[PDB]
Amino acid sequence: SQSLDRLMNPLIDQYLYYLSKTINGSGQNQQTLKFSVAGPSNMAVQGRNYIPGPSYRQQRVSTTVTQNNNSEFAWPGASSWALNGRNSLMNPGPAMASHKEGEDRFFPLSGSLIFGKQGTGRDNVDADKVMITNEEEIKTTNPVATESYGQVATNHQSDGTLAVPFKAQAQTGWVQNQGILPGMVWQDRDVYLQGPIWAKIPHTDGNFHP
Amino acid sequence: DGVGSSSGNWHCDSQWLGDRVITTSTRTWALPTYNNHLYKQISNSTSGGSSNDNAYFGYSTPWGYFDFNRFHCHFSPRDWQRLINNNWGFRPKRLNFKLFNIQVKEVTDNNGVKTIANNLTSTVQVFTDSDYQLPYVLGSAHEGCLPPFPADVFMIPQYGYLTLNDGSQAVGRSSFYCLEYFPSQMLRTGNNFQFSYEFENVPFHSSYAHSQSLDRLMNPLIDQYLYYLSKTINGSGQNQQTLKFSVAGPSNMAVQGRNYIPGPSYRQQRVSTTVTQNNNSEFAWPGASSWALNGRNSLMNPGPAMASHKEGEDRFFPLSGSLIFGKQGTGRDNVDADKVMITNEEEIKTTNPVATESYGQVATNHQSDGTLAVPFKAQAQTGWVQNQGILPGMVWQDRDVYLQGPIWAKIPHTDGNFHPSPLMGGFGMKHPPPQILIKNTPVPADPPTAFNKDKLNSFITQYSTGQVSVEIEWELQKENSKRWNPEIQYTSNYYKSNNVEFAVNTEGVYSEPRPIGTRYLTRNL
Amino acid sequence: SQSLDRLMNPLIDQYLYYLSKTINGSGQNQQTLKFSVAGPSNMAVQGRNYIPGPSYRQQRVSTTVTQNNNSEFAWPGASSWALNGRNSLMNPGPAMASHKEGEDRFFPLSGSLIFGKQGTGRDNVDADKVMITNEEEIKTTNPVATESYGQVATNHQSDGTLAVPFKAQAQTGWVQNQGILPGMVWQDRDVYLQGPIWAKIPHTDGNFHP
Amino acid sequence: NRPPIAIVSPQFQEISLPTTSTVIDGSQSTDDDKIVQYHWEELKGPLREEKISEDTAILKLSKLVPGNYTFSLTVVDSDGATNSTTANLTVN
Amino acid sequence: NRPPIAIVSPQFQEISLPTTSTVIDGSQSTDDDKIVQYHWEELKGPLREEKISEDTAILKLSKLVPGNYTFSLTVVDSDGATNSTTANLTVN
Amino acid sequence: NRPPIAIVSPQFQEISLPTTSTVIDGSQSTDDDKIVQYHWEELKGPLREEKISEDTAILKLSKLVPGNYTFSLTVVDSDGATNSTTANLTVN
Repeated sequence: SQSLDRLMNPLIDQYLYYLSKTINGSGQNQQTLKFSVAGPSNMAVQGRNYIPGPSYRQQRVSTTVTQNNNSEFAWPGASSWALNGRNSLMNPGPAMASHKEGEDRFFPLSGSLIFGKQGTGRDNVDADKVMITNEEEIKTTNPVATESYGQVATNHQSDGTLAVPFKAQAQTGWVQNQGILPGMVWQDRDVYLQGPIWAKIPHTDGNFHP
Repeated sequence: DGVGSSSGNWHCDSQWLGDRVITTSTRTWALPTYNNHLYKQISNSTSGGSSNDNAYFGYSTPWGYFDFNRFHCHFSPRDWQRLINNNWGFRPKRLNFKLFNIQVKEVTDNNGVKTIANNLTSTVQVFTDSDYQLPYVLGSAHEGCLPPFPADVFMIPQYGYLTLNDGSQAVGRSSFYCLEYFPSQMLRTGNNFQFSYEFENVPFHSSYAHSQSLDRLMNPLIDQYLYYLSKTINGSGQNQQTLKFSVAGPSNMAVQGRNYIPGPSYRQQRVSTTVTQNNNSEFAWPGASSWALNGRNSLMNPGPAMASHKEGEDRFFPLSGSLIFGKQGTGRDNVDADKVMITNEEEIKTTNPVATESYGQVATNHQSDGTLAVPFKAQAQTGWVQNQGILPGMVWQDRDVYLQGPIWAKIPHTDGNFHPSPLMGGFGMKHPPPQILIKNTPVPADPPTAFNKDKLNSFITQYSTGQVSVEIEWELQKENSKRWNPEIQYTSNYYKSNNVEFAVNTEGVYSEPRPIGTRYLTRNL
Repeated sequence: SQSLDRLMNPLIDQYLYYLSKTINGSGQNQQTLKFSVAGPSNMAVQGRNYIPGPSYRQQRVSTTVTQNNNSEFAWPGASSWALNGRNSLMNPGPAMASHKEGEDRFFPLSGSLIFGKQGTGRDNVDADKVMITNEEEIKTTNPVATESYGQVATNHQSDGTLAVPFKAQAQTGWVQNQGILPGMVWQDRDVYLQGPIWAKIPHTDGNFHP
Repeated sequence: NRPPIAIVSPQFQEISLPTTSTVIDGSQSTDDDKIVQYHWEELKGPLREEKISEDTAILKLSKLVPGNYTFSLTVVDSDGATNSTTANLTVN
Repeated sequence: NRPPIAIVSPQFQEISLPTTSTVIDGSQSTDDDKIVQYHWEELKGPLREEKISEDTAILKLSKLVPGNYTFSLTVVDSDGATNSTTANLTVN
Repeated sequence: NRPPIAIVSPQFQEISLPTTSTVIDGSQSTDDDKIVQYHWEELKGPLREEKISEDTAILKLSKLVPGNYTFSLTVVDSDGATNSTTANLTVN
């Protein structure tokens, strides 16, 4: 009951200044560097001790069949890990929240247990005869399965360089898949009434959070 | 006990037994009556609106909470010098929080004349959230903590938490913790409060910079009997593929086989203090690392412990990857660069990738020059790794703690986490020292002669005063390095200047000029 | 003796339906959403508890010297980590399988210990005078060193959007380097007769799986 | 029931090419409730083989030809009230 | 010694540009033994500055001009038996 | 006070297009002290819509037209001594 990005106190500033402005105003040759305090008025840039858990982006498919693209993206276009040269769906993958608050209809392509209701066919059943387990319950401390876990800058914003001028603006690239970093917290997947209890940890020389 | 008898003596000494540093501290607190003894809820809907990212929904409890999770509450800068100069780490071991010498004062306003006479009967409540069943709000460096200079009398900050919020509207899970629903303790100008708290086994903090770069860990005199691929073409021409190995020795230390690799990376934007070099566009928000759970962005401030800049590039610093404390007398917002002092992290450039650099590169296709029936002549192309997750055998160093920096932070009660060291620096504790919420009880002015069932909104204005004492015994790990080159230490420059550093100005304002790190000694990898 | 992606039972279905079809048939405006059970007939999309270990892609060089490209890619085009502004080969890097089953001739550029046989020269020796340690022994629970550890979707397959129409198909991007996620297992590198025993763990404030 | 406040920043910008790529932040959209969507439409531009239609908070521009640009940010809240503020972009 | 069964899906597709990029899965290649390689060759196409030659199981198409396309998937098993099935792609 | 030794490798290269992309390593710059910067300038090239100016140690080339190329690597050390060695690139 406390979103990992709203863990702070909404009444007191945070004595850790963040970079706010970089240009004084619209014009030529007006670089500057203005900091400001990160308080409650701007909680995005607030300094934080911990960051949300891992992510392995899944394809997005919407239960309202009209919105999905008109092509067969069942197999081509779903996360797979593929050791030894043979692919295999990343089903269900790392515990990740199924959808952002308010987008109930969506669900990741291969990132949720989908149990069949009694009397359902073995294969090629319609959407209403199989019941899908949505995971909105850990959207707090896990990145959304269909979202791209923030962004990382890819070049240097050196406007005017010495003898090698490029005027390269700070470009940002997305992080589709992110490995476990220092201080990252997350929540493991839920167990359902129709869900497994145990599973042998493969006898290997090492593993992480089995 | 009794009006004419002090309920506790002012302890402020800082003993140094040896392998134990008991650092008592005491400051005078003044606590008003917040919110007129109500529980008004707060949202951006009431605060005039906000962006999608800044929406929040929480309650403004009238309790004030004593916060002391900043290192300069306890450590006088001389003690901090004695603790960074010669020590290889420290950790809190116990706590002791004596709240004594309360005096409640009644404020009367007649014809705009302020007459302050004390109430020998009114009571002020104190209780400690000793089971963490309240939303922990210590641990974001919220500016309400104890006064850096002992004499300084401070106002106790207000306690108000946040809960779930779909926009500015609550949801079913949105919890509402009523503070009075907790068993308080009532002090009425002759009583004192005291709880002792035992710090859990938190690992020793790293008070040392590494004197051996992680990529120069080898022996510069002997080859390494692990041949590396050196050449692939004999010479410039057509159809001259080959495969020549060679030994990886000291002449070429780049390709040397290595047991361990530098820690994680989450690339930050680069901004240079020399304002001329930064690009002429507003890249403050658009173009900074953010993690954005639940569809709302939020700066990756300060993110994973990463070195601020490559050796020799002092002017640079990552956009959102360093604690930036404000010097005394600075404005709340839109201050210039010189009025805020930036904490650079060049001290762990050894075992951490540079914050503004891109952590190496990974090949993206196969260098199959001539393929069977599907010819492409694809050269080995390499792509950069802007963000890299923790792999097998990767070492790194957690962020530094500064004198003006946080101590602890509750580890969120989640089903799992990795290396819970709060990214702002400090110690990660599953059971941090509890909050101490203090409220002075309402005393209704004069209810009517006739009955009336309302909440009796007319209270008499009053506040409190006293002292608060936090004795928090640390444990040290003395240093025994056999280094022969003199260590590098922290000193105050001997040069005539208008004011002594860390000493009061002509007006009496205590000024701290620079942030003090805790990584000065050197310990080999 | 059990590939991490063939850990299941080849005789029983798995009561976790996976998304199989997305278009009923070739045509205009024929979106749908058909699930099916993930059994033994299709083991790729089978739900799995654990995923293979980390990856830091290495360049591929083939021992049959004809196939390698006709350019000097020894240094330029090999994985390096480069702290403090100076590069250094990711030699040998994270324990990763040298090559996919059947590709014996290949080996990663800088991802295998290469011991010199007695009587070999100090530098610029031919390929036959140095003996290369191949790692096909942990291809089960480690991604192939020269392969790209699956793929992660990079945009939303929202075919028809409300007031901002793009008709964006589900595009997938590769993961050249992947950090440690929740429940990931792997196997550490092998030790050879001519191989090191111990190595001091650098005295640092933290490390992972030293 | 306050209508949303759409604040596009920066308002005015002077950019000279081989760096046509420019972003104007639109995420500074004040409202009581969640901003359900952002709409960007360019009222005036020199003839180009493409026309700017997007829903992202941070508008990304690329391949800008010389001329004068006037972009319009339209925000909608949960209730449905819309506030449109225009942004002027100039390239040398 | 059964020869491989090459099953390309989807067989028929109608796509109208600014989404020329289309993928037809060819990984559904039934055989007793491993499929050693996949071969893709386009028999008919409107004149284009490039010609489709690839070995990937999942064929990636980009920059498709209007016209009619007929792609041919050729699979080879360990023994060497080859089964070729054709795919028809149409763009509006 | 030894001046830097600039060693660009490979010196000579023969590349025939649809693989114009070629890299010539310049990181083999011997000196006592740190090489403060690398400078790359192409003295001769067939007329192209772009001109090669860079500071990277490993020069990246793309979209190479047929002709003869002569690139020049200039290195500077901490003291300031500069040693320039030229590289010749030929494309068929």
